[PDB]
Amino acid sequence: SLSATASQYSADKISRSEAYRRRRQEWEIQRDNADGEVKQMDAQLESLK
Amino acid sequence: RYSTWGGVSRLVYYPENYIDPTQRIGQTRMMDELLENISQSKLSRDTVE
Amino acid sequence: IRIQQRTVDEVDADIAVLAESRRSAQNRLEKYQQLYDEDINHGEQRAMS
Amino acid sequence: IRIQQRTVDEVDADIAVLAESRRSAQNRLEKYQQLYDEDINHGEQRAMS
Repeated sequence: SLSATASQYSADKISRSEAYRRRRQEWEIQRDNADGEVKQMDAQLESLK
Repeated sequence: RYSTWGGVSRLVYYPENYIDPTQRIGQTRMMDELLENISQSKLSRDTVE
Repeated sequence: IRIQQRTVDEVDADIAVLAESRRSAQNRLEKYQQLYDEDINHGEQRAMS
Repeated sequence: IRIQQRTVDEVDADIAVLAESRRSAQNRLEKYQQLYDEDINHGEQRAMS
């Protein structure tokens, strides 16, 4: 029973850890999308002037 | 298949291309326990110790 | 001449619209960059341990 | 002639805007392709077992 309880606690630790990692990966895509927005709008400024 | 035939033939000559330092046939239970204990994303020097 | 001058004033106003869009886009870039770099904060790291 | 030459330069700038847009779209394609191919990473697989 103690072995089962320890296994469940370890599983929660690893599961939550990987959830934070996938959360960071989504943040990286959001950052890259925002970087493209600024670069795209700076190219539009050249067209406007 | 040419892909799978080449994979098994190269294993004898270049096994280092397939060695994984985290999994190996024959890994001890105590080694599996060690991998679980350092499966988080924030590994301090003291945590690994 | 007066009509065409108003056309010049309109594209100047359209440049101002682009500036506001870029200002908001820059804020998204900075916010997501800060989240990505910080990654796992001290509170989340404490809970996992 | 000078005014119409500016029109040619304007569509050249609009082509440059499209190039920046495609750069962000291509990056999104690669990021999600890598995530889809990777699927379940070793950490998540370890927790489930």
